[PDB]
Amino acid sequence: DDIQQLLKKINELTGIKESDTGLAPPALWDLAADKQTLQSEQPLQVARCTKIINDPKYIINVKQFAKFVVDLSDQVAPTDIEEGMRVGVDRN
Amino acid sequence: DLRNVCTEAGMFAIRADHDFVVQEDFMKAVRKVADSKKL
Amino acid sequence: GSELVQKYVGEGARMVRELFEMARTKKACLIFFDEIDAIGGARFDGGDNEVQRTMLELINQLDGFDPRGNIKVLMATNRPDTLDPALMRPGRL
Amino acid sequence: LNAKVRLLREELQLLQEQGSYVGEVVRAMDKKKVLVKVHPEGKFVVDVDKNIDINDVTPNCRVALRNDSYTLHKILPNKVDPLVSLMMVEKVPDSTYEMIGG
Amino acid sequence: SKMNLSEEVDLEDYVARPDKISGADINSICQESGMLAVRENRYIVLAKDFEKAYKTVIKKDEQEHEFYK
Amino acid sequence: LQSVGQIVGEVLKQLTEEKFIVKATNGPRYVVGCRRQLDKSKLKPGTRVALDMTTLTIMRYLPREVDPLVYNMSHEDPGNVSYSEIGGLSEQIRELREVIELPLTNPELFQRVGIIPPKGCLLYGPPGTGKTLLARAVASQLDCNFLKVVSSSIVDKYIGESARLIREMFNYARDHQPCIIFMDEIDAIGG
Amino acid sequence: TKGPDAASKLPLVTPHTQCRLKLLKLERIKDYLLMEEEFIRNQEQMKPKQEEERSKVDDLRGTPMSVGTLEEIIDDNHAIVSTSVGSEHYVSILSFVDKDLLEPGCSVLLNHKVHAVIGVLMDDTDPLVTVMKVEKAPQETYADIGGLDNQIQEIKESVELPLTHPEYYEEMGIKPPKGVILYGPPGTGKTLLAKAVANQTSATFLRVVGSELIQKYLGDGPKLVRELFRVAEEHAPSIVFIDEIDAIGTKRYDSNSGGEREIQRTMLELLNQLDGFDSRGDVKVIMATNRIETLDPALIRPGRIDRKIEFPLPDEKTKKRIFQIHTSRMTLADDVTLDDLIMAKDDLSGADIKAICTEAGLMALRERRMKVTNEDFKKSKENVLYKKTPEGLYL
Amino acid sequence: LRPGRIDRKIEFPPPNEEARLDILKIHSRKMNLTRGINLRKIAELMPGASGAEVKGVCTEAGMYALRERRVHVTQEDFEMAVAKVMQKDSEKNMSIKKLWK
Amino acid sequence: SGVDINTQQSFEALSERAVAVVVDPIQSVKGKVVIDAFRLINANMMVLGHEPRQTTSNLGHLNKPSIQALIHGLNRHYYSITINYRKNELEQKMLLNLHKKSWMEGLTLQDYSEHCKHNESVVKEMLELAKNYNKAVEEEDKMTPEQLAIKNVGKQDPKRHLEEHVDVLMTSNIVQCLAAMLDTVVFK
Amino acid sequence: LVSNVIELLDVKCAVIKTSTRQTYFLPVIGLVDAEKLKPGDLVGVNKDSYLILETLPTEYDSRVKAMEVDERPTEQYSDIGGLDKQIQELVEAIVLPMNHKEKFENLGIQPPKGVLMYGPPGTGKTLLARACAAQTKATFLKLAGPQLVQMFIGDGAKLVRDAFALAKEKAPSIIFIDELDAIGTKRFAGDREVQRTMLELLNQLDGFQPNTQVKVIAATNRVDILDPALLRSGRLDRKI
Amino acid sequence: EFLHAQEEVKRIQSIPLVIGQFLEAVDQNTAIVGSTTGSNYYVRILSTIDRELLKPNASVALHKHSNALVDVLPPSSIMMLTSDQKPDVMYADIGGMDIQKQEVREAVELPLTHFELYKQIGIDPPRGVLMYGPPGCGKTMLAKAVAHHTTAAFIRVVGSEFVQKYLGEGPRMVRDVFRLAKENAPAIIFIDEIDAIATKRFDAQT
Ligand SMILES: Nc1ncnc2c1ncn2[C@@H]1O[C@H](COP(=O)(O)OP(=O)(O)OP(=O)(O)O)[C@@H](O)[C@H]1O
Ligand SMILES: Nc1ncnc2c1ncn2[C@@H]1O[C@H](COP(=O)(O)OP(=O)(O)OP(=O)(O)O)[C@@H](O)[C@H]1O
Ligand SMILES: Nc1ncnc2c1ncn2[C@@H]1O[C@H](COP(=O)(O)OP(=O)(O)O)[C@@H](O)[C@H]1O
Ligand SMILES: Nc1ncnc2c1ncn2[C@@H]1O[C@H](COP(=O)(O)OP(=O)(O)O)[C@@H](O)[C@H]1O
Ligand SMILES: Nc1ncnc2c1ncn2[C@@H]1O[C@H](COP(=O)(O)OP(=O)(O)O)[C@@H](O)[C@H]1O
Ligand SMILES: [Mg+2]
Ligand SMILES: [Mg+2]
Ligand SMILES: [Mg+2]
Ligand SMILES: [Zn+2]
Repeated sequence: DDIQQLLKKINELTGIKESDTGLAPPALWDLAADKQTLQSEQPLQVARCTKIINDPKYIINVKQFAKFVVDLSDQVAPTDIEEGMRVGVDRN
Repeated sequence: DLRNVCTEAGMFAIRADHDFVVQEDFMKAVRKVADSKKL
Repeated sequence: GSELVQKYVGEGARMVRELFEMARTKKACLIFFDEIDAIGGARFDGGDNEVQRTMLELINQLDGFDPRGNIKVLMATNRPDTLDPALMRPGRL
Repeated sequence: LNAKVRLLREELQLLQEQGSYVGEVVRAMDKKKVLVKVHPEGKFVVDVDKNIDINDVTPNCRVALRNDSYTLHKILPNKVDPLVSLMMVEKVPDSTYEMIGG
Repeated sequence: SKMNLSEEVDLEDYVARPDKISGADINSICQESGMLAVRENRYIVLAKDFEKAYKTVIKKDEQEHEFYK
Repeated sequence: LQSVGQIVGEVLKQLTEEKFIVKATNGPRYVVGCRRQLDKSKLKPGTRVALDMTTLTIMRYLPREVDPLVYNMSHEDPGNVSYSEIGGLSEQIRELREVIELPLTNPELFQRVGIIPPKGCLLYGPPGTGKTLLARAVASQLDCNFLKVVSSSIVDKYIGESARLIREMFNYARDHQPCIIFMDEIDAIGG
Repeated sequence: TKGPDAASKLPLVTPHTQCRLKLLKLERIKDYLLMEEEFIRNQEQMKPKQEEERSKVDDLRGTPMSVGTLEEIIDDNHAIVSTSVGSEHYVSILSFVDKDLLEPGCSVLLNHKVHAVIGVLMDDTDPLVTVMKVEKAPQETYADIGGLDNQIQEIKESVELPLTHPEYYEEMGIKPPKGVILYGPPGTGKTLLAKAVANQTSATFLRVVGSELIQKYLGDGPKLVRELFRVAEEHAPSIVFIDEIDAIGTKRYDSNSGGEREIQRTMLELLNQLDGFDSRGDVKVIMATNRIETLDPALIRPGRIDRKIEFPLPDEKTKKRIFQIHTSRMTLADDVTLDDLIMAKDDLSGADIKAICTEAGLMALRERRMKVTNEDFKKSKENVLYKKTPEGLYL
Repeated sequence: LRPGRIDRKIEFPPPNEEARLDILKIHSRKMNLTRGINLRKIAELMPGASGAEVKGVCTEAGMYALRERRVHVTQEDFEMAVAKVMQKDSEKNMSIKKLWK
Repeated sequence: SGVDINTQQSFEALSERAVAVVVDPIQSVKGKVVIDAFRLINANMMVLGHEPRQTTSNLGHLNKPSIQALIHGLNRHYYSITINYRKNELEQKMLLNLHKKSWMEGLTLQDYSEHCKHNESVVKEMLELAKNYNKAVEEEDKMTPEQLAIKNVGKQDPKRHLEEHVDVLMTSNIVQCLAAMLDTVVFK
Repeated sequence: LVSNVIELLDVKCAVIKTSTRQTYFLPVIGLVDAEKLKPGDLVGVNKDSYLILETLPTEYDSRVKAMEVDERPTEQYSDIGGLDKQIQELVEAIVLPMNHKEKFENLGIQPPKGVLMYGPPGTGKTLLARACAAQTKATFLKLAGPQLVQMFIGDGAKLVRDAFALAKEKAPSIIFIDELDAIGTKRFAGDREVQRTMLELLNQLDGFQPNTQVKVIAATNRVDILDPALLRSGRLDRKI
Repeated sequence: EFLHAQEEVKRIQSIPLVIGQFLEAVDQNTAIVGSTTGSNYYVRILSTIDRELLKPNASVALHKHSNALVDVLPPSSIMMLTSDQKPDVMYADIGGMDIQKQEVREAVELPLTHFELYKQIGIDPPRGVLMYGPPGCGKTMLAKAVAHHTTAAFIRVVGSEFVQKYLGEGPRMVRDVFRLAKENAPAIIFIDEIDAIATKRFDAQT
């Protein structure tokens, strides 16, 4: 009985089996600028411009979320965006 | 059968500009349908 | 075959559609369906339904409107008697 | 009277805090991180509270996660299928051995 | 009891008949008697329509194909 | 512009005079209360209401939205189709009139004689020879709703269609002018 | 690589009888356990760099970390990940992430707020599969099996000898049998042999029942089978024990029901994993059934099941061996001749021989005796066996 | 049914005369039996009965007293209950009975 | 939020003490009014000095910042300012009129029908509760009585469902009788 | 936020179902005119106020636009052998009422609304459909049954609605729903979604003004599977 | 201050509450509730709620924001014959079934009202009645009369209702009916035309 108890105690004391995660070698990243891109770059929901409206307006399908009528930001030009292609949109 | 033969006589009349259906046309329609129903 | 059979409704037919689209983008694609009897079972009347819908999607992709293109399909099964006659038709197989 | 009033006040305060999420544990990943599955949001790698020992966070246990950080803060009773839960006798039948003859 | 009936109808005449008929058959007999009385634009049920309804409901053999018996 | 939308829900139950149970169409169920100057009797179980989006209080009631299944079970046809349209069935229309007119016109004699129910009826014959027009010929007098629920939605093999598929016939007929459930070809019910 | 995850077990104690040598062996095992406990307890306490890097990575990651699926890789530092709700986000890939293992379909780790990829969930095993893995090996060894020498030899040459001595197979030019089925009457030693195999094997052992392979939802059955075989492949030397294969291995037929066709689909996925496109790998499959004639021919065909090991009802010698094994712990009498019970007509199975011993012990307890006798054994036999035969036709 | 799964098969044969008497005394313990109650004769009057039928006999003997609006049961009530509960259904057609000689 | 920080910066441009107030009208649905005053923390001061706020007294540490604000950035980019309500007379006596209970309700006799029904209902439920109290007292099980005194606490029979109902009945009856005597004296 | 007006009711008030699958009542219409609105129109409401800000032009899904025939496959009727009666029926029920119309009204004969080509596989159903697309100037609108089956609730009904609307926009438009068995199964939770798609198809078939300029062709190898409510009298009748 | 605290306790339940399902109580002052928004929550129970109403699965009202359980909502299913759904067949409407009437009543109406006589004799009144005979003799009419004349919940099912497709749904419906009768007891279950599922059990091979 006490051998069983010791086995359980050893297992509970170690009990980690550290799960591997995609962590690069320390020399590979060594970047404090990861915080810079985390704060500066914003995530963008992907959506396909179903219909173009002619300041042009754009109807976007955010997969299952919803349909919105949006406009491009100043970064991209109207020529780049075409009907039916998937584009990234900010969450706000 | 009567409704369909009425429609089928007109359907016969679609060929050529016939805006009216003749007695021969009704006869063709019935001798078509009443025999086609057997199949 | 497991991927073509998806939990959600309409997803297997969608997967078949994207698979055939991807084959069409390439030149002279070769598609292999091993154990086609997993999804190519004969229709009946809910049963599979969704699996039958996926099989119908594959059927109309193989033959029908919108010619398939340079896509030679390959199918293998040890129980061909359970296949849908539409799928076994000599325009698809 | 002071005890009564204080008890009511702490009940109010503990009622104002939000309800914590309920999630099953896929597996414990670290000595301080657990891979849980919150329904229906999905799977999360959550941190453990200081009052919960990681060694009691066994796979497939129902842990409680705080409303904000999804922090594992209670071990909770395990999940039983509702149809299987009614199978356990809670009120024993009144038949006794002396009621069986022959 | 709920039916209008008539003075001339005597239910004991129909009760004493040897025919073996269930309570559903009794209800059907009475309903057919009412229907027969109503068909002739009569608000009273008499012996004749009750008798005809009895005879109609009693006939239950239908075909039986004449050789099973 | 200042106006804001209001969520749409059904009053499932009446908790108290000032407490209601409402289910949002694609939301959760909320316990809510009425606004104030609303006739609480209009809020039966099943009615459509417009909850406020912030306090969730019932603000106004709404007509029901026409349901799917009910397209041939609720449509009314108070038309006048003469018996000349359905030709060659004078005896059958006479018999149909003798069956339907007498109970509909004067049920007082029927309750006087005692026999209440005249239900039943049966029009077996060749298929598609004018069975529907027979009940459409009788539509000369009244018979407004005139539902057609052929071989479906009343039995479904064992019981499957019942209550909500056995009683709504009699509800939507009663809340309107007389009609004919007219179930059809019952030889193919559940098959 | 991710080598085999062999089940842990303590060294076996030989004396069995409660003598002093057994006590000494158990005390030695306890002493080593105490030494290990003391060492791994004084390690962290006696212990008084990378902390800065770990802290920086943890603050950058934040908590909680959502688990999503990587859909596409656009740039070296940008990707489209789909959250568990099905909505895809165009997120940024942080530097402290391996771009090598970042592949489409993998389970990525995302920031809760920004959703940037901050790690990859490596294991991500279905919890319904990780339960199948054997962690505590059963205590039944090959010494617990009476007779079945040919069956033991075949099962060893199939699952144990290839791992222990692959040189014979390499020199011979033959690939060792990668599939075996154990069939026979119930209570003969199929599950016993599988338990002994798991006890002796150094490979990872996965045990299923063939009824947990069936899932309520449509695609979850074949997906579960694929996940199980992927896990078996991850730990290169693996043994998969599918007990009661009759549950899903039943012969394929045209069925007008979604459930039966889905179960046939699950079996088809099983036998596509067994032998189909792509090699199966160093995964050996053991299947058990009481009714092999009801199994689909494609499932038990050579290439999937290479050795159809038969498990007949024990004969006189095997019955004697099973009685010797199952009466070893019992304090037997002197007048007890087991040969009278060993004779039988034709239908004493190994499971029955153990119930006979248990019932004999119970009858001894009834008479307040801890030493079973012959009358106890005959009463136990005529008490425990339940039967079901031709009449006096043949001469 | 193999040993290891069902180790012991315990059979419940229909109660014998003494077993039936025991069941009768068990299910008539709360009943106000008259002085001339001989429960053994009731056991003999129930050959090849089951425990449920023995209890049904007591129940029907009590229901006879209920019908007569009394709280005590007599031997006659038990005897009539024996007949009412243990009433079997036979072939009813001597044609079928006489197929087998 | 970030935009809130930007507009607060725009406001501080005019005056260094431009305070922002955030109000939650749905969270402040009851006697709790959830309001807060925020001003930005100069991120340069975060390293140039330490904390932005001197603690020269104990008047600022009597509050406890809410976890939502710390998650959203309290004490890292904005700092809370304690909320003080400047309420005075002629602004408090006016708000006591929203429920003022004009003199009529102080002399209304209710109605005797539902008063009698309420009295009867409370008396019946009190008879049942007195049966329960009688049981609870005669049981007097002495197997560690201090423990049965704590194993049966459920807001039940002994005292809570007890005289509290006596309190309600006595208060209602006394008030009704006193009002009846008052109106039979004052009115003719 | 794009939304649809599921109904319009007098107090001037509208019930809007947003693209987020939730319906809100609007105490006021918004910035547009209630008269220039009806059930089913696409309107861009506010994200949070949910108030209509402007009306939106008829928007067709990418799948619906891809459904239109642009390559115009070349298959003469000479390539079809053994089906002369069937070709004549199809051309006289789907093409002849199209480019003639007014004279069909002149005889006062109702041209059937839809055609169901049914038979054993390989009999030439889809071949005849492709030939009809070849030798007609109408805007062919091909599709399949499995296409109108999607995960999201109401997506199949929306798909068939946009298909029929695009068919309406082009005056000479033909809809070919190949492999009708996928959605035409007998009435029996993806079953609910498939049923919603089927009833939406029935509603679109019934909503046609009689002898309109849009004809529907459907093909099926299994008719016993097909729901009997599909055939009926106003819907597909010519079971070729 | 105590009065103010009681008022706040009352104000905790102040109308806009989300209905939730009670899954299981972790311990006193705490429970796991399933909000009808679709996600499970670990919440705190107000002490003022009477604990015996927390059934293993009962409809409870949750605070809109804190999600805490603050109230328990009060509870036709398959038939559950309602007061307005009574068959309205009186015993007088039945013509001359005195033996059958008395035998049926002594088992299905007397125990519910006059249980004292059964206790005095101590006989465990009969729980099951089988009415049989030629069709149209008045069995279902007598069951209707019992339904109209009883103070207990009446459940009316047909033996053919139990025979369904989707194996495990027939016995599921049988168990549902009996559990429904258990919940609101006393109750009467009438299984008409049970002869469908009543045949002598033989060695079924399909
Ligand atoms: N040859 C044998 N030698 C020793 N013990 C045996 C032998 N055969 C069976 N037994 C005993 O019988 C018990 C039950 O048998 P086992 O678990 O092997 O069944 P099985 O062959 O898998 O059949 P089933 O799956 O139908 O139960 C084992 O635990 C073991 O103790
Ligand atoms: N009557 C016919 N005359 C000429 N070619 C034919 C005929 N019937 C079929 N074919 C040819 O045989 C093939 C049959 O495919 P088709 O698309 O016509 O099938 P279908 O009748 O629509 O059936 P399914 O939907 O089951 O595939 C085609 O390649 C077509 O050219
Ligand atoms: N004794 C009776 N008194 C009055 N009506 C009866 C009697 N017996 C039968 N009926 C009538 O016969 C019909 C058949 O009764 P019911 O019990 O439903 O059929 P079954 O006996 O086959 O179950 C009932 O509608 C009832 O009105
Ligand atoms: N005698 C008739 N006179 C006029 N129209 C008829 C006649 N018989 C059949 N019809 C036609 O048949 C159709 C009705 O068929 P119906 O008899 O209702 O079929 P079913 O009985 O299968 O429902 C109507 O459209 C009608 O035009
Ligand atoms: N040996 C017995 N002694 C006393 N009462 C018995 C005995 N056997 C049966 N009974 C009575 O008869 C009834 C038998 O029902 P039950 O034992 O549930 O049937 P089964 O054995 O077929 O499951 C019980 O209510 C019990 O009170
Ligand atoms: Mg086994
Ligand atoms: Mg085709
Ligand atoms: Mg009946
Ligand atoms: Zn803000």
